[PDB]
Parts: sequence; structure tokens; C-alpha cells
Amino acid sequence: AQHAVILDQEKYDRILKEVPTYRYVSVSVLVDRLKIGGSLARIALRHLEKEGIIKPISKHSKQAIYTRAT
Amino acid sequence: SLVVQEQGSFQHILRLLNTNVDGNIKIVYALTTIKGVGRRYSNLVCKKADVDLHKRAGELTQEELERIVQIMQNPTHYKIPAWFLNRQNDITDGKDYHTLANNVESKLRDDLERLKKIRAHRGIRHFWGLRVRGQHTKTTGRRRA
Amino acid sequence: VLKISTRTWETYEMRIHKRYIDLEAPVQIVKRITQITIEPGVDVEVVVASN
Amino acid sequence: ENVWFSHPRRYGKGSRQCRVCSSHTGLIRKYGLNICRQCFREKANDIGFNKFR
Amino acid sequence: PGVSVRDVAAQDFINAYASFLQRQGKLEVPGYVDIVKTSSGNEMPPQDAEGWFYKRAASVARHIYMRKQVGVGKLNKLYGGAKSRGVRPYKHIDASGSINRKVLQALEKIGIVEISPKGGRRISENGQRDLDRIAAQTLEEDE
Amino acid sequence: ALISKKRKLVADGVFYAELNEFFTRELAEEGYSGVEVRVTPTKTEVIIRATRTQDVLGENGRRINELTLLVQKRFKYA
Amino acid sequence: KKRVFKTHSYRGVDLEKLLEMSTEDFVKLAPARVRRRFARGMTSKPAGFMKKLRAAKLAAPENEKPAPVRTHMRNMIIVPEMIGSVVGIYNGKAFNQVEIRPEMLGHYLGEFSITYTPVRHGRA
RNA sequence: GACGGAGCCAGCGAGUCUAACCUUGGCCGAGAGGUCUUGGUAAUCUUGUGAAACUCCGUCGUGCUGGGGAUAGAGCAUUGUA
Repeated sequence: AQHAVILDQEKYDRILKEVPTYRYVSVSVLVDRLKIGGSLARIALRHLEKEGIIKPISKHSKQAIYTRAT
Repeated sequence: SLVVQEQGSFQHILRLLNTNVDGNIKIVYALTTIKGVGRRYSNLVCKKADVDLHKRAGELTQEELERIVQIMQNPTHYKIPAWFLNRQNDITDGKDYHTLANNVESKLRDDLERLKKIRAHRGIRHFWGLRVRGQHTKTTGRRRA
Repeated sequence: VLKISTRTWETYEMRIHKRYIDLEAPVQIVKRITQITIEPGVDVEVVVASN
Repeated sequence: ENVWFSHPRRYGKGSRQCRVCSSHTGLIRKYGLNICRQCFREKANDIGFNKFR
Repeated sequence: PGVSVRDVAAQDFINAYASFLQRQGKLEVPGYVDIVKTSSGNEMPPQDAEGWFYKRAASVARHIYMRKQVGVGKLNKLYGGAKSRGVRPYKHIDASGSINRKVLQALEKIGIVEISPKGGRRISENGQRDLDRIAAQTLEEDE
Repeated sequence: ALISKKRKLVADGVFYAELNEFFTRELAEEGYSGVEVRVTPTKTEVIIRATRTQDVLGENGRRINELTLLVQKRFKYA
Repeated sequence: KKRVFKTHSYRGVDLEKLLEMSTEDFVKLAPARVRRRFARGMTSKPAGFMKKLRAAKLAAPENEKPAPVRTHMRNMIIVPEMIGSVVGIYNGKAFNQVEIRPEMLGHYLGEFSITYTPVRHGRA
């Protein structure tokens, strides 16, 4: 737990303003942007796949690929 | 789960059961920083206290944490079935305590301490800097003392 | 197939050959075919109707 | 007429013998031929545990 | 075309049938649910804490459709696993016999399973019925 | 009987071993060359193939009597 | 002062009702090891020991320590019947004269006789 | 990669008579274990040894950590005269 296993309001808004141009988003991506850890990185992946922005083309946890909605 | 939007309700490090507990990680293993409440025990406390398991320690408004406090020093009072404990049929009052952070080692102490009231070979094997569970001291365990 | 580990190590094995021939037969020639053709080594088991 | 001559000899390594040579040590107990392993190596043709392969 | 639960993949059926018996409410979740280990070859209690019993009921039901019979000890041999022996490598142990036996009694109470002759549990006619029916449901939700 | 066939054949081998070693120790000065065991109905024939079997036959019923008796009384044979 | 202090408790049972209760109620509330010990072996285990034990407890020199009652039953659980008596315990030699204490209940006599002079690395 | 579900797969094998081996099944128990039968002297039943490594679905998120299971305690039981 380096940081951000909680959501700290401005982080998800900075995600919505910083996932354009992300060709590559996943669990490890939402960790490695100096951001949300793998517990609720899955939550923000589920909540951006909830509407619009990221589109999935693979399958399971430990291995994902989600994209910009183009 | 889901994005929630929570506020200064998210509060970092707090003291429950006489020790300080880190925030923003899962309550089940936040409580395993506390002595006497193991991973199984803290998991079952977070289940039986009607607590969402998936939350952090940063969550958990005070009622659920106070009920967790109330559970951990009252095990069979809130139905922990006494196989799930560590000090069954105690040694003096004969009850079933789940002893806690500043108690469990103390009661652990008491077990070892009463050996010096009895003179059994257990305490005799304890005193010399050895292993009381009978395994060999000839070859293994060489970083010892 | 049976194996025998033995002690610089060592191993043997084994051979149980077991068959059944069913002769639904009169008792006369059963008694004849069991008294005749005796032989060293072979075990004959003469059991009766399939129950 | 003697009352003190026996420990329980029903189990343990002393509970049996090699039928050739009294041995507790090396005794084969698979299929109950009850031979010590060195005499097993010797009498394995007399009993018929042959080296086949 | 016709369906069977052999005709359906197992995992998505078992999720749908766990949710289906959740809908049903015919449970027999004796009372020691989630204070229990559910398999002696494991350490921690299950993660969902409201259920794991419908999951196991679904697994036992489909596994009994696909087989002649299994017993209490056969489900212990199935849902047991390799528990770590710590300083020593792994080894397989029969699971908790109570939990699997109570799943058998639960599915017997609903008429999803029946105590088999030769020993064990056969799938019941209502068991075959309900399994193949919501297996058709599990396919037609993915059609 | 009630003997597993594995144990049956191993026990038969043990019996032939006791035959071979015992009749080796016994009839060595008759030039013992071998036993063979042939069970028929009503008989179980241990044949002493040897060089000097007239010293085995005995005086008009002797030591072959006594040898069958030794085998009889040890092995509980009728 | 009026309070004669208190007695210790074995597992929730004080000494005054420990000594004058039984062997078998004690091994009831004694743990699974002692309960498994006295569940089997019902064929009078402290046989000569109890008779000589009570004989020296009655031959005790007027509220002094009783005479030594020597045995090889290292595996004998101290039961509240023998509290206040004197037991001689073997270890290879060395019959250790041991007072049975009120608190000593539930454990083996062989735990009270050390079977070796310990290690002495060097120590000339 | 831990953790739990969830899929659930081998071959080499060993098995009790003038006794107490493999154990199915069915209950009871988180369990340990216990109970009661049942089959197998074994291509017959244990056993199709439904083995794990493996596959899916996430709880974890890079943290002597949920990795690792050293220490240690108390209880329950089984092996055995102990």
C-alpha cells in the first residue's frame, strides 16, 4: 500500500480528464500512474467500463486490456 | 465493488484495543496488527460484526468498529464457538477466554509462569534456552540466541 | 505386476497368471477332468454355478 | 512357575523373526515371507522372487 | 434443439444456479455458515460471506447429474485440496464432511438430489428437471 | 484356505524354500540333488531326487517314515 | 483478620473439593491427554503405590513430610488423592524424593525427575 | 504470485485366516476423529485411488505484505501398556 487504496475525490475526476489518449489501461496501469492500487483500480476499471471511456478486449484478472472508446 | 465519493470520514491511523492500527487497508488484516486476534479470528470478527469485508480501515464509521471491539474481548458472548479460541478451559477460572493484545501474551506468560509453580519437565526444558517440543537441538537452529 | 525393492539398491518383480474357463458341465467328466492331467506348479480351483 | 519373563512382544521390532535366522533387522514384510533382506537376496530363488528385468 | 447440463459449460451454470438457489430461498445453511472452513484442506473462511453454500450446492448438483452417485466422503475427496504443510510440501486431505453432507441434505430437502442405492446420491427427476431447465436458462441468457 | 493368491504363491515359495534348505541339510550324505513338490488329489509328493535313495527308503518302513513324520509334525500336515 | 486466604483452582475447581472428590472426576475435568490416559488402563494403575503412599502419609511424623514412597511409574498422573504425600521418582538412577503439591495436579511423575545431567560444554 | 470458490485428471500400486488390512457408503463433529454397516483375499471392492502442478472467477497491489509459516500456547482427539 504505497498510496491510494482509497479514492480521495479528485483522483477519479483526474482519471476522467486523463483517460483520453490512454491506449493502454488495466489494473497495473491505474496503479502505475502513481495512482490507485489494485483493489480499487479494479473498481475504477469497472466504473469506467460502467459507461463509455474504456472498452474491454480481453478476459480476466491478472491479465487485462482496456482501451479508449474511439 | 464501486466508486464511492467519501470524505473526511476517511480518517487515518486510530487506536483500537490499546494499539495503533493503520488506515486505508482491509479491516480484517488491519486487526491482525493487533496481538491475539489472528487472521481467522479477525476475519470472523469482521463477518460476525455485520461488516462489509471489502472495505478498508479508512472506512468504518464508529459503530461497527466499536462492535468489533466488543466482540474481540467477548467471544462466546456473541457466539464464537470456543473451538475458534486459544485458551480453552482456562487454567484457573476454567472458562473460555479469547485473550487480547495486552492480555494474551500475559496469559501466555501465566501458562509458562505456572510451570515454575509445578516443577514439571516442561519448565525445566524451558529454562536452559532450549526447545520444549522435544525435537533435537544437536544440528538444527544455529542462529539461536 | 508386483515389484520388490531390496537393498547400492536392488529391485525384483513378479508372475500371477490367472484365468477362468467355465465348463457348464455334468459332474462325471468334471470329476474326470479334475482327476486327470495333474502337474507341478499349477493351481486348479473347482468352484460351482455363478453365485 | 516364573512370573517375570516377558515384555509385550506383540508389537515392535522384536515382535517377529526371520524364519531362517531370527532376524529383526532387514526383515521383508511385503507378502509376509518374513526373511531378512540379505537372506532374501540369497533365498530369493528358493522362494521365487526372481530377478526378471 | 434440446439441452442437458452436460450440454452446458460448468462454471457459468454453477454461478447461475448459485444465484438461482439464492432466488429459491430453500437453503438449509445450517447456522454455522462463514464461521466454518468448508474444507479441511484450506485455511481461511470463504470470501463472499453470504453464500458459498449456493455455489457448493450448484457444484454438487451438476456433479451429481454427470455421475451415477457420489458420497459424503467423495465430496470430501473432491472439495478437499492441497493445504500447505508449511516447512514441508503439499498433500491432499478430505474436506469437511459436515458441510458437504449438509449440501447433500439441502439438495435432498428440495428434491434436487436423492439418497442413492449402492450408496451415494443420484440426481433426482426434479433435480434433472431443475438443472436442465436453468441450464437452458444459462444458455439462453448467453444466446 | 482364505489366502490371497499373492500371499498364497509367496507362502508356497516359502514352503519350497524350507523343503530345499531342510532337505539340503538332511540328506546331504545321500547326495541330495533336489526336491520337487507335486500336489495331486489325496497326495502331496515331495520327491527327493538324490544319489543314494536306498539310505532314504529305510528298513522295510523307516526314515522316509520318520522324514514324513518330521514334515507332518512341524507343518501340521495330516 | 478473618480471611483464610484462598485455595488454588485446577480448572475452576478449588483444592478443598479437589482432594476429597475422586480420581475419575478429576480426570473428567483434566484435559484430553489425561482423560485418554485414564479412559484406557482401567486395571488399577497406582496399585502398590497408593497403598504404600497412604501408609507413609499415615506414617508421616506428625505434620512433617511423609516417608518416601518409591515407584517407577513415571507415567503416573498426579491425582488429588495423593496431595500432601512424598513420592520417589526414578530417572535411570536417583530416586527423587518429591513433595506432591496442591498445584501439581494433572501431569506425569516422570516430568518431576530429570533424566540427565545436562550438557556441560567444557566446564572443567 | 497468496487466498478462496469453481473445472476436476493419471500411472506405478498395496490390501484382512485361523484375523483385525484397504476402506467405500450413511450419519455426528469446523475439524481431529467417532459411529454404524458395506464391498474386496482383489480385471470383481476400497478405486475411476475425481492426485497436485494445472484451468476459470475474483479477494490482494506491491507493502518482512494477504508473501513466508519459525517460535509458541491452550483445547479437542487418534496410535500405543505408556
